Amino acid sequence: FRKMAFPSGKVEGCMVQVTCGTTTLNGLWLDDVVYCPRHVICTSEDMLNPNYEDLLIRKSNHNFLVQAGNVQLRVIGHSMQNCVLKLKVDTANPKTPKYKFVRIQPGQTFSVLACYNGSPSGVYQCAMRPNFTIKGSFLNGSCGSVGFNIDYDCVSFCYMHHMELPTGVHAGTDLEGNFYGPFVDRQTAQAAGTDTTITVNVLAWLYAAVINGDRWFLNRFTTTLNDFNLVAMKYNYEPLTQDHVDILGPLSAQTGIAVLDMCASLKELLQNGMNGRTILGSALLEDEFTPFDVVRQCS
Amino acid sequence: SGFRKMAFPSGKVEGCMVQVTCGTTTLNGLWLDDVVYCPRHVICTSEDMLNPNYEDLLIRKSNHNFLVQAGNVQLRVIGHSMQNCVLKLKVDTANPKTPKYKFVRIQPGQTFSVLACYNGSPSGVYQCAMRPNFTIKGSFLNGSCGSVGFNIDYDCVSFCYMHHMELPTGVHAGTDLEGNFYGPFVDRQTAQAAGTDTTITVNVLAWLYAAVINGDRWFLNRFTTTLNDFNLVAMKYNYEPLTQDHVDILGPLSAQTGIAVLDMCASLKELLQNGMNGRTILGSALLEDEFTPFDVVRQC
Ligand SMILES: *[C@@H](O)[C@H](C[C@@H]1CCNC1=O)NC(=O)[C@H](CC(C)C)NC(=O)OCC(C)(C)S(=O)(=O)c1ccccc1
Repeated sequence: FRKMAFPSGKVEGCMVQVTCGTTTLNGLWLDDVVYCPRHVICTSEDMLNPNYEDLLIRKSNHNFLVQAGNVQLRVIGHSMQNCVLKLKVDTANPKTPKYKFVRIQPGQTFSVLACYNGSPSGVYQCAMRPNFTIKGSFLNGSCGSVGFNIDYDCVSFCYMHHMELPTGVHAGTDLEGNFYGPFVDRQTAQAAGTDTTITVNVLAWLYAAVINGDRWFLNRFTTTLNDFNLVAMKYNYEPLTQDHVDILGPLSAQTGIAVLDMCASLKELLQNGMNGRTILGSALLEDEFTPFDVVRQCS
Repeated sequence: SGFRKMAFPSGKVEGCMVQVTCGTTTLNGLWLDDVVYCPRHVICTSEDMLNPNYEDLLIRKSNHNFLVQAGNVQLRVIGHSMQNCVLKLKVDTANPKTPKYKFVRIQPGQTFSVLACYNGSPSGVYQCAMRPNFTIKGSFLNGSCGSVGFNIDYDCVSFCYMHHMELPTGVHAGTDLEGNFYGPFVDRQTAQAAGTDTTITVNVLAWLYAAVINGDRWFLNRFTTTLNDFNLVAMKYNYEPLTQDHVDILGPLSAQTGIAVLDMCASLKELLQNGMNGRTILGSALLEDEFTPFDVVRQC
């Protein structure tokens, strides 16, 4: 198995740079709107604790420099939506794909197109942790880089980058500007809650091992969802939701192993350990492949 | 700032991918200027594949036997020829989206991005290294042939890999864009085995430095080692020997962290002999060897 990203070209075609004074980050150019983190309007001394509404009233359209490459895009309107700035521009992006804005759930994966000064550098796959951080690779200048999934021809944008925390993980918002998790776009002291293991993805991984013929760990028993959830929390696993049960549907049908039977098999691994064995050639359970990622790479 | 296995943005390559059909075989082609490149085994039937006389099979083919599609559009093949294991299909049109490009042959231990395609449509992108035994550990299913691997320096795409086959161990094999295989493989429908794989030592060392740079250093130690004594232990565990050029290439990481290369070698030597006894590095229970020194630096 591999951490596989979506091809990034449809998103590369939407990346621009937004500058206020000397502050330069990335923005997302879709139709005739550019989306970017509102803190582009902050000075350093203002990042310590900004009054974004007061900073915005002092702004005019002609204080924003939007560039695709080195070509200026004139700004003809501005507004703030939560923690994102929306800049109306005078040119509709001819490379605009079919798109949607979606707010993902913890555990869901997405590709990140890491960008600096509106220029993409790399693409990689991230899982949204249960504590609403992601394990990214972002340097200064990376804010406004986006995360997305591609469904057929349609790009679903789910993440815009805003921050690095002390523990080295990253945090950001959806494309409507709402942070994932409890964080705020201020240069004040913040910290991610303790993380947990993404149970639904571990379960997907067990299904993947079974599809590939590796099935020593299946037992002859089942469990209730609440029983499994109460046990899982004692091992710092995320409790399953009904949505998790539902998205394991295809893998359950592909293998003939009901979700709750796989849960009983996982519970036994949690309670008894691996006892020296491996699954898909590893003593560790993997939690960064969703049910969809598994299908993608097997079928 | 975090360390992640990262592929190049794939857009310049997406704009070159097309579908190529001959007979009952569809796979991917790479359309640069007015030429489409693809694996030549697209011309084979079931029976052909076990011992295909490709020069023989190719001369019996017409330009009109090749259906090339770029999305909703068929491109007219006006000529065909073969270079080693790659078929070249001249078309009446030039690809407008052709990037600045070159064809390169990579060395084992070097890394590249793979754009996995099916029916000419990009499906995923990921990073691979050319293994010392000239396989690559990819994710490729039926219909992936013609998927390409590449690097990008500035705005120049250097193409280095085109996908042809899976081995029974689940690793992958293919050619450069001149059609020459990496390794001892052949585009005939046989189960083939690779030579013994070995671990890319200079890459494990780059990764360990990355693990330090990101605030992880449990595996470190106060011991040191000569280069030759490290190499003796490395070879015992089927790790590649480290050359003085590899040492040099690791300087920037050495400098950046103030850990002498040979000190990181003594750390690695300890891990090889002792295992990780439960512990992990940058998340992994295993020593990762598909990050080059450049990949680590660029990302730090
Ligand atoms: C894009 O503007 C940039 C991207 C960062 C830079 C390095 N890696 C990244 O991902 N984002 C910022 O600089 C943040 C801007 C604020 C308005 C949100 N600042 C930031 O991330 O600062 C971190 C905090 C909030 C000060 S922290 O999490 O408390 C912290 C403290 C000390 C050390 C690390 C983190």
